[PDB]
Amino acid sequence: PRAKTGIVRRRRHKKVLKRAKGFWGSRSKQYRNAFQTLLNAATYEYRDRRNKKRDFRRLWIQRINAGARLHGMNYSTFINGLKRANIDLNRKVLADIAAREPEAFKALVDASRNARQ
Amino acid sequence: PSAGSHHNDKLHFKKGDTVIVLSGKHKGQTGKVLLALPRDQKVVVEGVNVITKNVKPSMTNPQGGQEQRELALHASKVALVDPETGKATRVRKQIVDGKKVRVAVASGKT
Amino acid sequence: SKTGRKMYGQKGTGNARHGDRSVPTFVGGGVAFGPKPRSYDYTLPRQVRQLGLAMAIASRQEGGKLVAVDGFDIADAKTKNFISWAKQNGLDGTEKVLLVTDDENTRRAARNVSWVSVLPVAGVNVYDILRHDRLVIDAAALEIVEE
RNA sequence: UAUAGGGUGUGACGCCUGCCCGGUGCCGGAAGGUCAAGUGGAGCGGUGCAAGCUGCGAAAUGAAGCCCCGGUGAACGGCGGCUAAGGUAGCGAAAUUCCUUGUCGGGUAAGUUCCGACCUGCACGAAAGGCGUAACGAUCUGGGCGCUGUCUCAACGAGGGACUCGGUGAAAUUGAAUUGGCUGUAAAGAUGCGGCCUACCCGUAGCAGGACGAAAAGACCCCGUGGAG
RNA sequence: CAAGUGAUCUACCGAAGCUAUGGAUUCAACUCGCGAAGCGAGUUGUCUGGUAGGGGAGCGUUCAGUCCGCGGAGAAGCCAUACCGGAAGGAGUGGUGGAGCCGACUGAAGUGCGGAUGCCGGCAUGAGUAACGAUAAAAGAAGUGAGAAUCUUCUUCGCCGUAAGGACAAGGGUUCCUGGGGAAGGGUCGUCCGCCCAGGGAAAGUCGGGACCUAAGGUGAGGCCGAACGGCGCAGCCGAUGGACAG
RNA sequence: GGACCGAACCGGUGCCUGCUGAAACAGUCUCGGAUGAGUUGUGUUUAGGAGUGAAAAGCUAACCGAACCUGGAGAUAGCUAG
RNA sequence: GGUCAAGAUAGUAAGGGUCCACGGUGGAUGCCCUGGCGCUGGAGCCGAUGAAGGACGCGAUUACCUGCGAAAAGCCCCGACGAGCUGGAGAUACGCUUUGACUCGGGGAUGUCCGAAUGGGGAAACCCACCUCGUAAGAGGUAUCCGCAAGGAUGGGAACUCAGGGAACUGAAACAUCUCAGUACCUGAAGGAGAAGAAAGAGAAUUCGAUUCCGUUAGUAGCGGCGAGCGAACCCGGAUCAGCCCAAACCGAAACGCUUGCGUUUCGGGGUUGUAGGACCAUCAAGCCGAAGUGGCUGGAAAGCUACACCUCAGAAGGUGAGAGUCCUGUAGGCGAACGAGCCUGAGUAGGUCGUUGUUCGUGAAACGAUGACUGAAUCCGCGCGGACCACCGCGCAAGGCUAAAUACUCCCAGUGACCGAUAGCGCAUAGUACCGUGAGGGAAAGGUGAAAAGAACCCCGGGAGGGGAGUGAAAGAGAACCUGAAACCGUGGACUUACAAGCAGUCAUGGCACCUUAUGCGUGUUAUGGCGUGCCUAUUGAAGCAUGAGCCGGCGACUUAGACCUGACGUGCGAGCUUAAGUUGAAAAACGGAGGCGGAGCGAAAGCGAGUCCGAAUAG
Ligand SMILES: CC[C@H]1OC(=O)/C=C/[C@H](C)[C@@H](O[C@@H]2O[C@H](C)C[C@H](N(C)C)[C@H]2O)[C@@H](C)C[C@@H](C)C(=O)/C=C/[C@H]2O[C@@H]2[C@]1(O)CO[C@@H]1O[C@H](C)[C@@H](O)[C@@H](OC)[C@H]1OC
Ligand SMILES: [Mg+2]
Ligand SMILES: [Mg+2]
Ligand SMILES: [Mg+2]
Ligand SMILES: [Mg+2]
Ligand SMILES: [Mg+2]
Ligand SMILES: [Mg+2]
Ligand SMILES: [Mg+2]
Ligand SMILES: [Mg+2]
Ligand SMILES: [Mg+2]
Ligand SMILES: [Mg+2]
Ligand SMILES: [Mg+2]
Ligand SMILES: [Mg+2]
Ligand SMILES: [Mg+2]
Ligand SMILES: [Mg+2]
Ligand SMILES: [Mg+2]
Ligand SMILES: [Mg+2]
Ligand SMILES: [Mg+2]
Ligand SMILES: [Mg+2]
Ligand SMILES: [Mg+2]
Ligand SMILES: [Mg+2]
Ligand SMILES: [Mg+2]
Ligand SMILES: [Mg+2]
Ligand SMILES: [Mg+2]
Ligand SMILES: [Mg+2]
Ligand SMILES: [Mg+2]
Ligand SMILES: [Mg+2]
Ligand SMILES: [Mg+2]
Ligand SMILES: [Mg+2]
Ligand SMILES: [Mg+2]
Ligand SMILES: [Mg+2]
Ligand SMILES: [Mg+2]
Ligand SMILES: [Mg+2]
Ligand SMILES: [Mg+2]
Ligand SMILES: [Mg+2]
Ligand SMILES: [Mg+2]
Ligand SMILES: [Mg+2]
Ligand SMILES: [Mg+2]
Ligand SMILES: [Mg+2]
Ligand SMILES: [Mg+2]
Ligand SMILES: [Mg+2]
Ligand SMILES: [Mg+2]
Ligand SMILES: [Mg+2]
Ligand SMILES: [Mg+2]
Ligand SMILES: [Mg+2]
Ligand SMILES: [Mg+2]
Ligand SMILES: [Mg+2]
Ligand SMILES: [Mg+2]
Ligand SMILES: [Mg+2]
Ligand SMILES: [Mg+2]
Ligand SMILES: [Mg+2]
Ligand SMILES: [Mg+2]
Ligand SMILES: [Mg+2]
Ligand SMILES: [Mg+2]
Ligand SMILES: [Mg+2]
Ligand SMILES: [Mg+2]
Ligand SMILES: [Mg+2]
Ligand SMILES: [Mg+2]
Ligand SMILES: [Mg+2]
Ligand SMILES: [Mg+2]
Ligand SMILES: [Mg+2]
Ligand SMILES: [Mg+2]
Ligand SMILES: [Mg+2]
Ligand SMILES: [Mg+2]
Ligand SMILES: [Mg+2]
Ligand SMILES: [Mg+2]
Ligand SMILES: [Mg+2]
Ligand SMILES: [Mg+2]
Ligand SMILES: [Mg+2]
Ligand SMILES: [Mg+2]
Ligand SMILES: [Mg+2]
Ligand SMILES: [Mg+2]
Ligand SMILES: [Mg+2]
Ligand SMILES: [Mg+2]
Ligand SMILES: [Mg+2]
Ligand SMILES: [Mg+2]
Ligand SMILES: [Mg+2]
Ligand SMILES: [Mg+2]
Ligand SMILES: [Mg+2]
Ligand SMILES: [Mg+2]
Ligand SMILES: [Mg+2]
Ligand SMILES: [Mg+2]
Ligand SMILES: [Mg+2]
Ligand SMILES: [Mg+2]
Ligand SMILES: [Mg+2]
Ligand SMILES: [Mg+2]
Ligand SMILES: [Mg+2]
Ligand SMILES: [Mg+2]
Ligand SMILES: [Mg+2]
Ligand SMILES: [Mg+2]
Ligand SMILES: [Mg+2]
Ligand SMILES: [Mg+2]
Ligand SMILES: [Mg+2]
Ligand SMILES: [Mg+2]
Ligand SMILES: [Mg+2]
Ligand SMILES: [Mg+2]
Ligand SMILES: [Mg+2]
Ligand SMILES: [Mg+2]
Ligand SMILES: [Mg+2]
Ligand SMILES: [Mg+2]
Ligand SMILES: [Mg+2]
Ligand SMILES: [Mg+2]
Ligand SMILES: [Mg+2]
Ligand SMILES: [Mg+2]
Ligand SMILES: [Mg+2]
Ligand SMILES: [Mg+2]
Ligand SMILES: [Mg+2]
Ligand SMILES: [Mg+2]
Ligand SMILES: [Mg+2]
Ligand SMILES: [Mg+2]
Ligand SMILES: [Mg+2]
Ligand SMILES: [Mg+2]
Ligand SMILES: [Mg+2]
Ligand SMILES: [Mg+2]
Ligand SMILES: [Mg+2]
Ligand SMILES: [Mg+2]
Ligand SMILES: [Mg+2]
Ligand SMILES: [Mg+2]
Ligand SMILES: [Mg+2]
Ligand SMILES: [Mg+2]
Ligand SMILES: [Mg+2]
Ligand SMILES: [Mg+2]
Ligand SMILES: [Mg+2]
Ligand SMILES: [Mg+2]
Ligand SMILES: [Mg+2]
Ligand SMILES: [Mg+2]
Ligand SMILES: [Mg+2]
Repeated sequence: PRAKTGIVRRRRHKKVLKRAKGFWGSRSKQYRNAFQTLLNAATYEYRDRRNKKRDFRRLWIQRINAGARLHGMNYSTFINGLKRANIDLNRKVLADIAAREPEAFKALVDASRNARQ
Repeated sequence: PSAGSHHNDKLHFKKGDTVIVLSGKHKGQTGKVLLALPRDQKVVVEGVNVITKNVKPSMTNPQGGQEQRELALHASKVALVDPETGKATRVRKQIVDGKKVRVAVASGKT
Repeated sequence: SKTGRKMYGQKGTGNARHGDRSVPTFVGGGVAFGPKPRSYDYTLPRQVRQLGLAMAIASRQEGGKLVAVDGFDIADAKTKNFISWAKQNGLDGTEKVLLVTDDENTRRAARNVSWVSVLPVAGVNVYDILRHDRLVIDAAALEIVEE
């Protein structure tokens, strides 16, 4: 019995083409170039899934020592002094948000400045 | 090209006979067999009708008309009748026309 | 494939390389590894044959096998009386059933109607009984013991 | 039908055509060496009680051919090194000369070319002919006169394209492209990585530096226990 | 005015290394359903980068047997889609479509494509670009027509004239004439044409050939050769490019 | 008269142009032969390791150190691709 | 509010981008069969009475196909069938037919010209004659080769058979022997088959008993640059099975042979061999018959659904508006033809020498057959053979012929298929056509209205083409560029967007805008800015590479099949035992079949011995 490709190739192909969506030019309408684009897209995906966590670490750090310098401290100094004070163990995420609620971050700064004199 | 009728080119009725459609529209309708076409399996009857607008060729008719004419069917008008409905039928015997067989169902002749 | 010689220039025409038009890469050419006529038949060991057929009969005795005792009464060869006989032996209209016998007439009610798949003696096979629900084995040689 | 026909090399005409038969070819010789089959059948062995049947086989004899002898050059050939012979005439830095742009002279303001001389001829030379030769030559080389857009050095003008509009409308090529410069780095020559500079979007006419531009699965080179003449 | 540099002290940043939380896989042990291992598991420890290569479990396509079923109140195929599974993949729903078809188990394969300067076919880019095929020019009037730079008519102009005129053989095959046509061929157009359609036209005692002749060559009863098939060969016969022959 | 100039005719000297050509060998200009070893028509004969060849390995139906077609044949491919 | 100043930001789109929507292109995919493919079986020659294959014609009208052949889509007789027919052809007109047309089965008759072609020639289908009969018109004859003569032969044929001739690539990892291989190919002869065949054999049992084919022996025995590799037979199991005729001794000639009752070729009788005999003397073709269903329902239409019911030796199958046992056509069964198929026993012989070759047989100790050159015997106490050769022992009777069936093949026909179904399947859903080549030769693609033409009268814009209505139809979301109708590729409209910008085109993050049918925390589409980021594959030490490959999409596209082969793993049946092959009988399915193969004993070079065996004089391995 013969068993020609029939329905199968078109269906895998459409699966890739639908992954394409807003890909510029042939990247979204010709199969081979869509497939190949998605190879490099795999690369980018997995590695960024890692990276985003370095990213938000960086951003919270920026904001935290921005607030720390608002009061005459700095990230090195404020983070250490908080660490010295019965280990606060707030995440760097959480210290930022208290850089959206200044009256508290202030007291955290005075507390870090304490366990440090 | 698809080949013609497979009914061994055998019509089951003469152009003389009365007959009734037993399928489609016109089922139950009856008439005389105005044209039998065995090899193509087609049956003219006064039952089915159709308005053929023959295209005007000015062939005595510059502007054309629409004729009313009957459009043929096939082995779907049922054979001859006798107890007022279609019937299976059987070969019979000799008559005063003793070179002939006739027909019957659960009954007489046709 | 019925096609020619050596189509064009081995080198320097600017095309692809090929040499004849009769090859699996060419539309119209031959097939690589196409099916050929062949055998499929083999000799299954004999002891497994008889063992299988016996397990077949057996699997039917575990629920619903039946043994036709040295003849059924079927008037002449008429099928209608087979249908009456089987209806009075509980063979409804339902179950597909297999039948084995030797008199010509009893089988000549062999009009499978979702009914009556038919074999003589020695026609029996694991497939035909396993294929059907009830087995109306012919009671006589149905248990004339071998040897 | 020998004043003919085949083969071969030379290549009108003129003066001519040298030395070397060792090697090879050819022609001739023939005392000797050698040499097949065959003729011959001494003798050796198997088997059989025997008759016999049988395997092997030596001297002598046995052609052409080759060894041997002589000749042979408009036969293949050779005519040299800080052998068989070693260039007779002629010519020589040459369609031959390496050193080389040899040295002298002629021609030119100036001549790696060309002409003439010389000879030191890397590695001329006499029918694979030597040296001359009037005439001939879409032959090659160097000069001179004449004339000129070949040139200093390009101008003006013509027509046919190129340009614009209407009609018909290809091609090679094309991984995809949102396709800059410098410097650096990278498989060692970066639009495409890094840093720095520059840069609004889109065309039309034009130029050819890049896109290791296009064309032919490099013809050179090596490889293949590949091919063919 | 170290952001240079030697020594020294710490605090912080910093990876897919370590860690927290969650979860899956590999192997090992401990527990169980069994009647047999081992299957399904549950718990702890543990493992889990990978090219050639070895091993394991699987996904999907056609065809076949069996079962279960669906289908004109609509099958397959096609199209959209934010759902589901660990993957291959699968389902829901809506749109098309118009007559065949899912699911399960087993069996058999022409069974899974981006590559091969692969193959067939379709469509793109170059681009409205290059070209429109001799630099022998063309102009106006009039006509026809749905429509004219291009067809017809008139009057001029230019070009060949040992031709770019004329008559033949070869070759072609109705291309000739008339009447129509206008899709396509015509490098643009087209009312026209060597294009399409139909009808007609082709006349020989004397021209050329044949019923006459022979050359090269071919062929050849008999005849001479030869593994076959076949090769030769006298007379004879064929053969114009020539001989003969009445406008 | 294998004499001269030179049309036809046979040819192909140098330059340009053409190079997805007007043309798979050409055009304009220029140039050789032009009573001869000349040019040309028809018929015909010689072919594949074979024919032909005033001799280039030229030509033998648009690419000849061995034509084309079919076949052995899916030759073989220690090689490259996939 | 107004001016001036400074600062910040919006919208515009020539065009582009992503998404959506609607079309166009194109013809994938699904469905389908008008066509293929294979296996099984059947059947198997045509022609000088003209083959195969063609040319030119035959029609009211004819270009192509079919059929026919100047008696031309046809003529006559017989059988069948019993209303149509007037070929494909889809076309109008002329008509034919119960006096039986048409179609089907069978015979006859006509059968131009070319082609073995054959009166002669010839560039195939054309050109020229002669002889006889005939009023002409017309008819018949005119080739060579065997025959006295009847009569026979020329040619053709897919594959198969025999025969004369006979390659190379290739393997041997080079190449001479060797192999490919007596393969390919050419040529000859023939038939439905052919070949071969009736022991001067096979072979080691004083066994068999023509030939052929299958299994097996067996990869054994052997052959071999003893390399690559090649490779039997006997026994045994099956299919099928027959053996028959001559020449010769001896009789009767008769003709021509000769010194006298004889001997060369003929004709009857006679006689046909090895455990020696003979002499002479005691059923299938055409075809017919064939059981059984009605109402309601969804539908455009019913065969579907449903309610009751029937047949069945008939539930195979096709057809019919969608799926019908009972509507049609139907081998389940039944019947059926005019008239049509089926003392002798083989001489230039055996034997030999030289050159060679077949067989497992390559010069090997090389027998034997077969021959090209030269030679050259015996005949029943006779002759050939048993693998140099000898003796003994054993098997055969050459030098003459014929011969069914078991065997092969598929142009042709029927049935079937875990074969194809429009790039597949034959090259062809039909064409060896179009097209390419002087030629030999090569050589395509191409399918689909609807159930039924009811094939769209009429109207509108247009010269037309094309379209919009109307009408048929379930449907025109089928309209003749007529099933579905993917993708590349081209367009229209809409959302969101882009004219300070550096880019493998993505990815993560966040804001803005837009929409809410697996869908309001949820996204989905788009977008701005930030971070990050060197296409794919191949080949490689090392690829973004300025290294290979590729324009794009669609479809075709590559690790298979085979063999009693080998060696492993897993699984199953038996288990100290396990299984069959060729074939026979039954097939809606299988059973039988011990020929043979594998365990079962090893050591050795081999004899051979044997839980032992080898070397070797007993001690060691
Ligand atoms: C220009 C004239 C022709 O080309 C050449 O001669 C040469 C072209 C290239 C330069 C050369 O490349 C070079 O190779 C070298 C080995 C290496 C080099 N690398 C370093 C890059 C490369 O540069 C070649 C091999 C390339 C290759 C594609 C090829 O084979 C091309 C063949 C022919 O098309 C060309 C012609 O144009 C056709 O002109 C014909 O002339 C006739 C006289 C006319 O009658 C007419 O014929 C009817 C006409 O047409 C056919
Ligand atoms: Mg981290
Ligand atoms: Mg094919
Ligand atoms: Mg010379
Ligand atoms: Mg001399
Ligand atoms: Mg000098
Ligand atoms: Mg020099
Ligand atoms: Mg001077
Ligand atoms: Mg000087
Ligand atoms: Mg010079
Ligand atoms: Mg000098
Ligand atoms: Mg010299
Ligand atoms: Mg000399
Ligand atoms: Mg000379
Ligand atoms: Mg000289
Ligand atoms: Mg000259
Ligand atoms: Mg010169
Ligand atoms: Mg000069
Ligand atoms: Mg100008
Ligand atoms: Mg840019
Ligand atoms: Mg560097
Ligand atoms: Mg650089
Ligand atoms: Mg980048
Ligand atoms: Mg850069
Ligand atoms: Mg700017
Ligand atoms: Mg340029
Ligand atoms: Mg290049
Ligand atoms: Mg290369
Ligand atoms: Mg070689
Ligand atoms: Mg970790
Ligand atoms: Mg954890
Ligand atoms: Mg765990
Ligand atoms: Mg790890
Ligand atoms: Mg791993
Ligand atoms: Mg539906
Ligand atoms: Mg299907
Ligand atoms: Mg899906
Ligand atoms: Mg339908
Ligand atoms: Mg495949
Ligand atoms: Mg591809
Ligand atoms: Mg790949
Ligand atoms: Mg290319
Ligand atoms: Mg293409
Ligand atoms: Mg031009
Ligand atoms: Mg007018
Ligand atoms: Mg005019
Ligand atoms: Mg003009
Ligand atoms: Mg004109
Ligand atoms: Mg006028
Ligand atoms: Mg003229
Ligand atoms: Mg003519
Ligand atoms: Mg005309
Ligand atoms: Mg027109
Ligand atoms: Mg027309
Ligand atoms: Mg036109
Ligand atoms: Mg136009
Ligand atoms: Mg006309
Ligand atoms: Mg004559
Ligand atoms: Mg003559
Ligand atoms: Mg001859
Ligand atoms: Mg002659
Ligand atoms: Mg003449
Ligand atoms: Mg005359
Ligand atoms: Mg005449
Ligand atoms: Mg007259
Ligand atoms: Mg002259
Ligand atoms: Mg010439
Ligand atoms: Mg010329
Ligand atoms: Mg001159
Ligand atoms: Mg001259
Ligand atoms: Mg030669
Ligand atoms: Mg040529
Ligand atoms: Mg040509
Ligand atoms: Mg060649
Ligand atoms: Mg090959
Ligand atoms: Mg081969
Ligand atoms: Mg080779
Ligand atoms: Mg302002
Ligand atoms: Mg616009
Ligand atoms: Mg079929
Ligand atoms: Mg005929
Ligand atoms: Mg007529
Ligand atoms: Mg015809
Ligand atoms: Mg007649
Ligand atoms: Mg009749
Ligand atoms: Mg009839
Ligand atoms: Mg018809
Ligand atoms: Mg004739
Ligand atoms: Mg005759
Ligand atoms: Mg003849
Ligand atoms: Mg080899
Ligand atoms: Mg033959
Ligand atoms: Mg024959
Ligand atoms: Mg036997
Ligand atoms: Mg019913
Ligand atoms: Mg002999
Ligand atoms: Mg011999
Ligand atoms: Mg040997
Ligand atoms: Mg002997
Ligand atoms: Mg012999
Ligand atoms: Mg012996
Ligand atoms: Mg004898
Ligand atoms: Mg299929
Ligand atoms: Mg096809
Ligand atoms: Mg197609
Ligand atoms: Mg042609
Ligand atoms: Mg032709
Ligand atoms: Mg139809
Ligand atoms: Mg109208
Ligand atoms: Mg219209
Ligand atoms: Mg429509
Ligand atoms: Mg449609
Ligand atoms: Mg179309
Ligand atoms: Mg249309
Ligand atoms: Mg139309
Ligand atoms: Mg349909
Ligand atoms: Mg369609
Ligand atoms: Mg708009
Ligand atoms: Mg848009
Ligand atoms: Mg901006
Ligand atoms: Mg971005
Ligand atoms: Mg490298
Ligand atoms: Mg790299
Ligand atoms: Mg690049
Ligand atoms: Mg590349
Ligand atoms: Mg490329
Ligand atoms: Mg075996």
